[PDB]
Amino acid sequence: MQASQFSAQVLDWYDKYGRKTLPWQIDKTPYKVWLSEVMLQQTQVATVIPYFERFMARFPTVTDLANAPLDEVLHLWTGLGYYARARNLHKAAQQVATLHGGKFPETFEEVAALPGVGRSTAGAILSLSLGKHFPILDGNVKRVLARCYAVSGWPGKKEVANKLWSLSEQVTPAVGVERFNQAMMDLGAMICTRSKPKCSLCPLQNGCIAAANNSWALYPGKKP
Ligand code: SF4
Repeated sequence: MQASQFSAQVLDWYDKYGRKTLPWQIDKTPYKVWLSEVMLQQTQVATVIPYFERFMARFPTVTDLANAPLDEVLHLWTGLGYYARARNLHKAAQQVATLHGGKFPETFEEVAALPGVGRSTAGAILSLSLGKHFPILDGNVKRVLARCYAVSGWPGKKEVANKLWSLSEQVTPAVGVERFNQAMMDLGAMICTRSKPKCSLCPLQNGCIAAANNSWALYPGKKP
């Protein structure tokens, strides 16, 4: 599928069916988007929402989080699992307070330099909170792109990852980047699921190679 067609069909779908009322989407800021992205990395949205609201009430700014004792952060994290995420969250808040005067940095390299924040999470923070023109590539996005364009191979292999990052850059637009990047996460989470994807509900079904061949189980590739 032509990349400009891909982007328009996804945005039209988002306009009518997309999620726009999660707490981190109202009055968005870099701090709220970063916090939600770290919580969502390994945890489902319904479990995260009460933790996100408790963290924003106790720590209204990144400086408040930075100045708090680590044990308090770990106590509030209890139940989210994967506590290396919380240790890195506190260190990244301290780096923003120390290097950036308590205001989130706005360049890709300074955001990716935060502990716990990789290439996709950095692009997510800058695109969703500030409109900057970066793509994302989490597991939801990998699945949609690898099925639509029939990208086989394991994404843990550098050459396969490079191909998926280039495809994501190509289909991600500048106008509407915040809507498109959330829409791709919504599609992978609710429609293009790991088992038995709901192709009849998908705005890419008219050009997707996996749908044409009933071959979604091949994409993305698994580890050998
Ligand atoms: S048509 Fe089916 S396999 Fe293709 S991107 Fe949509 S849900 Fe995934």
